[PDB]
Amino acid sequence: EVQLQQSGPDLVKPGASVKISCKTSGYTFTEYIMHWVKQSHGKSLEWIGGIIPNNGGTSYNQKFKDKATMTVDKSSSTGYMELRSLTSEDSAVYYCTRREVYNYYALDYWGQGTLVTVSSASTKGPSVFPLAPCSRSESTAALGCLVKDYFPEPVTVSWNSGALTSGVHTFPAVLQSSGLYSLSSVVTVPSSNFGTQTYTCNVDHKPSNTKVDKTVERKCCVE
Amino acid sequence: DIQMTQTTSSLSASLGDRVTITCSASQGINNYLNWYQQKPDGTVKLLIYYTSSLHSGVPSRFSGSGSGTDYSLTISNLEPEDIATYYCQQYSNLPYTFGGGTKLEIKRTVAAPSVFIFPPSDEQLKSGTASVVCLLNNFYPREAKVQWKVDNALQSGNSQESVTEQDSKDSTYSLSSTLTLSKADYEKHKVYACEVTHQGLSSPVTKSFNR
Repeated sequence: EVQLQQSGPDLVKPGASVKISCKTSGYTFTEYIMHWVKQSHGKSLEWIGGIIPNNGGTSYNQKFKDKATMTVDKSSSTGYMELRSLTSEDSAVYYCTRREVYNYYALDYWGQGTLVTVSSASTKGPSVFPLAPCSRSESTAALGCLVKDYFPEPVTVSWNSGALTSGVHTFPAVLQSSGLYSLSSVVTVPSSNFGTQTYTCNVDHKPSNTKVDKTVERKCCVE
Repeated sequence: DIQMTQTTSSLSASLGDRVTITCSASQGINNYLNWYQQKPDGTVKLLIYYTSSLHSGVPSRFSGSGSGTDYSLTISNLEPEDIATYYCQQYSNLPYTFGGGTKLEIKRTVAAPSVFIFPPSDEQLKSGTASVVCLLNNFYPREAKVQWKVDNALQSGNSQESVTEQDSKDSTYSLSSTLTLSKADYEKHKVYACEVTHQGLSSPVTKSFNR
């Protein structure tokens, strides 16, 4: 299987530089051109540039000639894009892509994207609180985790280390007046199945190196 | 450069309908036009290359058409997994440029939300803030009114809503409303109620707890 595996989210200061990696597997690295794409806020797509891994030759969008530098490491089958003199205009998701030739050129495989946030504000890890009802007998039960007061985006949330996926909703983050983010992740279960498991949310915030497990206590018993 | 224009950036369509997404170039691009699908999780896939060639693994309900400046992506019969933003991209000249995208809003049958209310945890309360959460699960359409009542006093200005992207299997939304109070304000009141109005509900549903 072809995979383009990008490096994690990064918070970086205005004026600094950041280097994003694209580790490729499942094909001969030197045989395909790699292209980079920026997606901002508005979800507008821009072509930044591309590199011939075989010889290191590059093509840049002139909008990015003073912003971006593309390189490869042939020995580790990895492309890199370094962005310099960062401003808040550089806050975006960055994709690496492979070009296929079918002179019919298309970007046939895409990395998962890397969210870069350019800010003077310091990182803060989330606090993770249980969402549990005050009490029970409906056809479904809900519980969740409140992932509060973090900066920057993003956080990832799983349930039961990825074993529970059905009926999970992880809300988009909202920016609070404090300038910190918050979201909830919830899961619903048919009432008849509720007792068949424990419910633990797994929260990852890479910019703060925060990893938290929170078991949401079901309260099954009565005296 | 060449500007790619997707004039319609939000497009409504019903399950099983034919859907057409349009793209126009500022000058002729000689069929050097590709279409991409971006799912709500940010993953991007190639659908169509050189105007009309289906990428292997793409369902035959997708086709591409056009020439010169004017190009279309057509979904013959819309499926729930097609919820996404669709982008055109020219490679006639450098720099490669992309349309602004077209996001689908899938129309399905009305479904009321199931409603849940969650109190704040002691773990949060001890640090001086209370978050109370109301969940509206798996509903359509998106329009919903969520009113907080504290001891039967209507609240204003102290809640924030978030909404999921439409589900890839059932085309529903889910919504949270979070009421944020100081610990002191939270402990001043007994009854916390979330009142939900929606097209699928014959009268509003209230979920509440007593502190």
